[PDB]
Amino acid sequence: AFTFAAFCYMLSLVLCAALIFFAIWHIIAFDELRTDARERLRNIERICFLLRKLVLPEYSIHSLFCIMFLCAQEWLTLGLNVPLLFYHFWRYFHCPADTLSYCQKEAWCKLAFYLLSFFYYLYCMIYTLVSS
Amino acid sequence: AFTFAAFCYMLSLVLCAALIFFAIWHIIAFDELRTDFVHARERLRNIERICFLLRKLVLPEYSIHSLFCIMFLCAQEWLTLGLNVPLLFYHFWRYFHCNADTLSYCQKEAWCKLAFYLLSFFYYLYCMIYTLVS
Amino acid sequence: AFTFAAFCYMLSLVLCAALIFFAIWHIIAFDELRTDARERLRNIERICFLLRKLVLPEYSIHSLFCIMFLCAQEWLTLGLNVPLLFYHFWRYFHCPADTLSYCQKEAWCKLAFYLLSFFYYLYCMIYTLVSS
Amino acid sequence: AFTFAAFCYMLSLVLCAALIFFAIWHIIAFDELRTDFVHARERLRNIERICFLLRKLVLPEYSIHSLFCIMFLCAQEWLTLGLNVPLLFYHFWRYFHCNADTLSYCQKEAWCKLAFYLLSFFYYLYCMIYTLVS
Amino acid sequence: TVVVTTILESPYVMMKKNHEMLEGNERYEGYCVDLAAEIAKHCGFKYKLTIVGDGKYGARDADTKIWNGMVGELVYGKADIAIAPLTITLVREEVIDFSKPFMSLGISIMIKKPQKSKPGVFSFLDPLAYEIWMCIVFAYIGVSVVLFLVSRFSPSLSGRIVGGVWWFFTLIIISSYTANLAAFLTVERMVSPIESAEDLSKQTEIAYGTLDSGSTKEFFRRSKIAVFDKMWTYMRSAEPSVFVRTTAEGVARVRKSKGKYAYLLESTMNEYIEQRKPCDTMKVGGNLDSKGYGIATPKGSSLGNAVNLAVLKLNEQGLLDKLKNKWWYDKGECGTSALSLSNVAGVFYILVGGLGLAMLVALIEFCYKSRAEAKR
Amino acid sequence: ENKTVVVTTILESPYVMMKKNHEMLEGNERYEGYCVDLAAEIAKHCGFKYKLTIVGDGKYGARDADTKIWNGMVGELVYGKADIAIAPLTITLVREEVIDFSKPFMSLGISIMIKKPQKSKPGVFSFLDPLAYEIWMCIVFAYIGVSVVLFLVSRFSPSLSGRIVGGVWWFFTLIIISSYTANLAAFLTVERMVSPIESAEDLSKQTEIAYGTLDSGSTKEFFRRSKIAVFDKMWTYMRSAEPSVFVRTTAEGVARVRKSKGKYAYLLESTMNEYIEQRKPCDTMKVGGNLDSKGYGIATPKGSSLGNAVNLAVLKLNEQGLLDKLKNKWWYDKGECGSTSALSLSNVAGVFYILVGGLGLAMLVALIEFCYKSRAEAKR
Amino acid sequence: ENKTVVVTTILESPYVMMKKNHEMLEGNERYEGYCVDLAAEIAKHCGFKYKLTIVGDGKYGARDADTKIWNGMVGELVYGKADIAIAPLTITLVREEVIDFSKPFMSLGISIMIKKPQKSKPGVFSFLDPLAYEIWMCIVFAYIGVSVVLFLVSRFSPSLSGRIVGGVWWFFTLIIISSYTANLAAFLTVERMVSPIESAEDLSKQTEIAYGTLDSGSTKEFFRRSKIAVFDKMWTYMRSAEPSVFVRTTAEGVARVRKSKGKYAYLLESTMNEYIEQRKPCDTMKVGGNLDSKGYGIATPKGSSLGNAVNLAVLKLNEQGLLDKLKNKWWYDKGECGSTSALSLSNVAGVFYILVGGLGLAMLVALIEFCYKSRAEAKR
Amino acid sequence: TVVVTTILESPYVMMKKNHEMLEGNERYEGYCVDLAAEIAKHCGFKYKLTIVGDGKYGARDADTKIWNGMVGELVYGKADIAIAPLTITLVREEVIDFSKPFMSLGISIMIKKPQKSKPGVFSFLDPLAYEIWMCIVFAYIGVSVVLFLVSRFSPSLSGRIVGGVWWFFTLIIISSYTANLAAFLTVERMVSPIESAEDLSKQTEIAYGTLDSGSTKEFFRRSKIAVFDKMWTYMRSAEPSVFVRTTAEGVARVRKSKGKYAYLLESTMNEYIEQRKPCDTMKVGGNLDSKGYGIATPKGSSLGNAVNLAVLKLNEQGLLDKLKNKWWYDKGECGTSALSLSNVAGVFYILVGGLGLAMLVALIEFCYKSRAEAKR
Repeated sequence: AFTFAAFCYMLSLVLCAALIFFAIWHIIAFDELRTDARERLRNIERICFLLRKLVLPEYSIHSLFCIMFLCAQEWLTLGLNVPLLFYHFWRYFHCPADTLSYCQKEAWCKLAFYLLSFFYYLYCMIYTLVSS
Repeated sequence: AFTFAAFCYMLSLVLCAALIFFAIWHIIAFDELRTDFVHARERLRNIERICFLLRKLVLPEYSIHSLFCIMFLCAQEWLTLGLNVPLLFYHFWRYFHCNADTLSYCQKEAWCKLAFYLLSFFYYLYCMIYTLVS
Repeated sequence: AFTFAAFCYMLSLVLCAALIFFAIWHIIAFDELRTDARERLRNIERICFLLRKLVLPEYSIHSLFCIMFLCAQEWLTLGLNVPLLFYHFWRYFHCPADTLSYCQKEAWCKLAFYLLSFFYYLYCMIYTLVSS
Repeated sequence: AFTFAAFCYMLSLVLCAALIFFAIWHIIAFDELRTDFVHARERLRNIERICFLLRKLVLPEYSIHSLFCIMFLCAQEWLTLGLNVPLLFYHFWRYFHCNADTLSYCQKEAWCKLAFYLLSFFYYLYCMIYTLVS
Repeated sequence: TVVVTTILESPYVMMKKNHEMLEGNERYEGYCVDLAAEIAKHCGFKYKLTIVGDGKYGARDADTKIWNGMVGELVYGKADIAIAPLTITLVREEVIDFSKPFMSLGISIMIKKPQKSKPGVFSFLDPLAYEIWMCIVFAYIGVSVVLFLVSRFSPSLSGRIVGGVWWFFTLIIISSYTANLAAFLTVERMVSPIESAEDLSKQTEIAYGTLDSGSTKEFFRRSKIAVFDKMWTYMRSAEPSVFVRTTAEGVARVRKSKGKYAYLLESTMNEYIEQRKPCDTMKVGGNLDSKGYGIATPKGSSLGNAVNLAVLKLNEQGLLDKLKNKWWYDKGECGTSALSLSNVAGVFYILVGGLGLAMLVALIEFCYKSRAEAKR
Repeated sequence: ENKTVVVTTILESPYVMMKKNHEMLEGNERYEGYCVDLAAEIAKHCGFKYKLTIVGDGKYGARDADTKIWNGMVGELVYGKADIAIAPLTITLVREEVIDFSKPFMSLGISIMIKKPQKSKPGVFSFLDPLAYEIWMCIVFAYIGVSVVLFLVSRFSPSLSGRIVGGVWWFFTLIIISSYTANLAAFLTVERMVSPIESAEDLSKQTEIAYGTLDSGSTKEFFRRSKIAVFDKMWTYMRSAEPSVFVRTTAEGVARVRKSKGKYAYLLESTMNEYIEQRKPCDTMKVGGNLDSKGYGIATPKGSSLGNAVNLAVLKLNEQGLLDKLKNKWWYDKGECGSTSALSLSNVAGVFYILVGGLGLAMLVALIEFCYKSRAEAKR
Repeated sequence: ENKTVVVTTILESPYVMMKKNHEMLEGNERYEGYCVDLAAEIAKHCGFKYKLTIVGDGKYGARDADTKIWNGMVGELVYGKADIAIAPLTITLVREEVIDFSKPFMSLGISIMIKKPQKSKPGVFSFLDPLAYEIWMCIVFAYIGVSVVLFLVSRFSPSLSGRIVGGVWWFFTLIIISSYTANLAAFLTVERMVSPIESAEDLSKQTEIAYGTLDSGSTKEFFRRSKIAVFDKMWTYMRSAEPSVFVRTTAEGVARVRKSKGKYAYLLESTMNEYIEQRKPCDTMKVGGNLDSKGYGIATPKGSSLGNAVNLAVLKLNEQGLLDKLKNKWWYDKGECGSTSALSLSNVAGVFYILVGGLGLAMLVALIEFCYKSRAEAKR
Repeated sequence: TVVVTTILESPYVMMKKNHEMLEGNERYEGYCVDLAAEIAKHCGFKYKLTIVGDGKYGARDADTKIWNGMVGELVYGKADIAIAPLTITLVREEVIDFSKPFMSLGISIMIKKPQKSKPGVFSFLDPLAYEIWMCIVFAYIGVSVVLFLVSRFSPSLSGRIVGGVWWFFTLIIISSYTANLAAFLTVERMVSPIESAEDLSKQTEIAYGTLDSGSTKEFFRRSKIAVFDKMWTYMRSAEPSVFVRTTAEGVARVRKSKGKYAYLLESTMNEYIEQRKPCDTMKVGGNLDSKGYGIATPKGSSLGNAVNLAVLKLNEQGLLDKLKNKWWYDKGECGTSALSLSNVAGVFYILVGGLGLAMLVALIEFCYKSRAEAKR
């Protein structure tokens, strides 16, 4: 009924519920910066600082998801998740930081990916719970 | 003879004692301000300090009262909760309802509030007594 | 062999072992101030601050000793200790702070008192340990 | 087959790995300073920073080595402790024994020290092996 | 044949389930039944197991010295032998011939076996000794004092070892408390403070009484001994009257007085009741006095000596004990939980007390600090 | 040659059973079972064709206390109505004085049957059983009250109150965790040191589990005529049954022991016990070794010639393992079924449930706080 | 009048004993004991002066399988050498066929004697017993190593390393405290559910505690002639003794059970057991109720006239409580002696010892640091 | 009288301690002794308990079909009856007349009772399920992640409830682990994975063998059944040769091979050994085959039928079982600790591993941070 995999799915679900709002706030910050003296400079630089800050969390939780789904013998979800891992790796290698288009497109794609992984985890947990 | 309600009631007694103390302090501060209404800048800074303490002593009210009501609920009590409800209604009303003229009402309110809590205190004790032996 | 009183005596002993050095440092600070611009003012005011600071500890530990010896049914030691309690109370009421003579005399008397209470506690604990 | 000495030995392996890293870093810093011996004030501030890090990396040496020796003692070992003792003697000697000329010796010392620790590392492992199966 | 007078008392004389559907010695059953059976097997005679008229054991009238009971039957020829639980006394032996006791007994104490004691408010401290609790408290406050002294008396290398030793200490304390409490809750050993009559004499929390009138009551009236004199003083000087009307009345009184009453009766009947369901009784201590049940026979007879020898041969052969184990123990019918708040209420009391104390302390501290700051 | 040797038997399963379509078959092929293959092998050995028959009275054999007549297959043999019996016939003394039993083709005895302990289903929130919820609610509200009081104290007095609340909370949590741990350890230990059964004595001593038998038969007769202490005590107990432990049919005992949870046991021939254990619902099991020792054997008239050959064949088959083969076939191959200590997550699920619930609630609170802060500070 | 009634007795304590200065006293005043006051009361009742005497053979009485002669006081009575016996004489059948025993003035039986469990002395550092010191040292050095590593990490990297060391230390301390607690609970529980003894069966079942008797006497004779299961098993055990459980003298049994820790028990008349329990070193106790039932009685010739009066007097005294008085006098008033579950500090002393040691060491370190800091900073 | 040929094997035929000091039937003792005693009490005859010459049970020679053993005695008139543990077989019944089995038995498995298993490196995890451990680990790291996310994704009212629920969780986890470990350490239930021969056939960790030659070995050569065919294949195809020389040799081999060997022998002898000290053995599973011991008598005699009826009357009277319980169980001789490091070594391994890992991580973090700061 539990099988220890429903727990990994619950945890990933709770974290993606935050990631979706995180990506939404990225999109809204991009819409704000789309406006393109000290007032605007600060009002944009503070948001840019909040952005440049929240980068380690995504990598951390993605590594967490992959590690968990690897230790739970669930290789399907790991295969679904590794593409974003390689994407984050290449980003760390070379990330643009002109840059607005790439940023908003990556944000939208990652948002859709997280929103779909939400339902994927939900359905997988539901299936695992009633697999008696 | 514990009922699980004796614990809630004594906790409420403690928190209500603190709340009565805070209400008395608020009444005294409002009286001091009424009396008050570079020594001028000194008195201005003093009313600033008192207003700062007041603003700092707002969240505790809501906290303790919400705790009282939720614990009364979780303890299956229904004759006391209903009596604390109007105060929670007034508190939530204060937001979308709300210095030379404000005090003209504030004091009154505070005073009455104190009385209420005071009464509540007694009553709580009463309950736990009638709830501690049965 | 233990009777829970040897423990109170051990604790009081460990605290008086610090009090004796504390009083010794008081006496030495008094000897220093006996010398009676910014150099001397600071070199004396820092020590005076250290002095005015370490007042709560003595009262705290004396209250601790009295409370313990009261809860251990040892009324003799409590009777020996209450005089210093009343002394500290009157000091808090009115303490001089010209003042050198009173300070050094009180320091010497309290030092002798603590040094004798050391041996008293030691002998009492030794007696309690072999009271089998 | 644990002996209580395998734990001490592996702990020593870990601490010695950290110590080897620190010694290599010290050698590299001394080499950088030898090479170095408002860009002038910049280099002065840089050697100040490196000296600050050095002074910060002195207590750990004594700490880990004293821990090694005391744990070797508490584990009834007598053939290794005696080998770490000379280093503790040298450390305690450094106080009442001790930049353009100091390095002329410092480097050497550091280098040799590293070697020693390195050897020690191996040896420790060796011991735990011969102590982990018997 | 022979006339065997007896009386209906279990497990000595009992009517089988088919008593009405049978007309013979097979009607009755019990200890004395098999006893007489073996006595006949030894002496080889005939016997008809009759019953006494007045349904009594034996005594005399102080106005006409007439013997009522089996004693009257054996004295006045109405019977030939009385195989019954007849107590051996001086008066009875002056007139008839008793045999050596086949069943020795004495007064004994019946109570209700210890039921689960009420939890008790401050019971969670039972696993550890009081002194240990006080030592723990003072150790905690002393450690706090030292931590305070290593902050103002010095700017750590002192708080480190202190924290470590405190960790060790609290670890061992938690472990000891948990282990002892688990041992307490697992086995649940039950004991009462009454292992003798001296304990009852030393206390008055529980009461004790006897049959309204009988050999036990008279023995207690007499028996000018410290303990029994004290017990007679108590029972006579006590309201409500501890005495009862019959055996079953006192038994029930003990059964409805879980921790109040204790009956005194023949040890044999005590064991009998203890072995009969509901199994809510127990015999405690040892026999106060020493008496014996023995066969009876007129002052002059022919089966007296034979019966004595038979009783001795049985007692030495390992038979009477077998019959007793059968009619008392073999026949004997009398062959974890969760934890409630009442067990830990003291913890919450202490918590609320310390909490209100801290609140009051903070209130006065504020009223002093802010007052001194504003007014000055 | 021969004269179609008669073979009287009985309809007891799995010894002899009617095929699914016996209404469209011949006698020898009509029935099927252990005894059938046994008779086939006996014929193959002695070399003779036979004709099977069932006993009218549906019994084995006994002597009526009035007529002193032998009924069942015993009578069919003694009275010429039968030539040989290949049914399970408990060898006995009275039954041997009139016929010539063969050697035991199947040894057995009296054995026990109970409910297979497959009852293991832990509640989701079973970890709250050690102590009542009346305490869990107190614990929760004490936590929140202590947090509230610390907040108040260190808010309006920015110590001593903090130190004393910390000490009292230390004491409280100490006692609480220790009480929970100790009661849980008691539960586990008690549940651990309970050996269900390993023998009759395990039942003779205890009383919670009642053991019963058939109304009247060889079992109760063996118990009455027993001179053993354990069996004597068990017979005394059954005689002291309240309610009745006995039954008038084995199926009744089976049904009531399946209905009972674990407090009833049934005594019977080990053979039927095994056959049942290998039948649906497969909820019973045989544990204790056979108490007595007896055996079934082939019967034949006291003055018949078959005796020698049939005994020789029985021994030959017992030595060749053919009887073991037929047993493994009709008891296990034909079976309706094939044949820990640590804590499983099922006992702790609620813990992780509430954990994740709290984590999600905290994330929600953090998100709404971040919004209500940033939006209400930066712009409005 | 009378003829100075002879009274043959035996020198068994406390029944009859020689006063401290018997060498300077008369016969009746020379001896003293229960039986002496009993004879005094008997004389007061029947009204006759008596003369005491001891038995030559130092025995009670028995029949030799060759001479069929009565020895001891029994013979002294049957052969006119004695008029009456006021010594403890176990009533028996063979002994009753020749004399007229009185009624039992003292009932008794067979009982058990063991070592009083006064062995309770806990070591100072007994709280380390649950697990070897080899683990305590590892724990200490692990604590110091973890502290050192945290220091290093958060010193040269002012995190992640801190988080992982915190997690691993959490795991470690969890398992360690849990292991200690569990092993301690096992110790306590095991030590708790051990009922020493409450009856013979408690010995018949177990084997650790060996039970022995005298070499040969009424006890072993009762055991051999016993038809009880428990006593039969105990007799089989004693017959299977390895080494020998029997002894040739009660003092030997007493000495060896006092030497043994708790694994030996001695069976004997309850009377002597009580007298011993009320004697030095007062290290023994009687627990189990009397197994058998017998009684001592006054003897007299089969054709004597005293029988009636002496039986009447014995019953009169048993009813008046005089015998109970003499028992309470010679067993308790004359006694060489008068007559829990929680944890005591003695089990935890070392904890507080090391605590105070660490506190003092910390105070010393703080003082030396304060000095080396202030002195070396302010002035030099 | 009658000639009673037997053979010396316990507990059937045994010499009393005073065998040399006695000349008569009192010399011998055991099961078959009392058996013949009761047989004579039933039939009322005379008998002299002699002994066999060759010290064997019975068999024939394939070169001269000569019967050696008690069989030869009964066949060649050397004896009149053989009350011995003689196995009933086809060959023997073709020549003589056996009685109904008085003692049924079969092959059985003897091993050494489970000794305290080696602690095991990672044994401290046994109290809890593996999945629970992984769930705990991932819960810890997830909680840490959330605590991290409530500090940078927000400036607490979030860390409060998180800390509280984590407190609850860790509390319950500690308690569960402690309780289960205490239950494990208190009772110490011991079990082996071998409750049958199928288990042995399914594994090879331990070996099993039989007497170098005998009825058991031949039965295993034959018995073309899956399990026994596999076992014969194993025992024949295995080095060293599992077979032994005699019973005691295999017994000792099992006694010195705590977890390696398991002997196959008659269940009766197995129980006998199991009841004889040092008590380091046990019989497992159930009888593989089914055989019986029965009296013997020549093809033509007079006491054959009487002996059969006597055996049946005894088996039905409750006597053979009594003699067996006496000579096996009544006579049977076979009527907490601290904690060592080996039980928790895995904890220290894990600790040191995580510690070195943290150290290396810190080293690389420093080499990166300081490098980036100085070089840039």
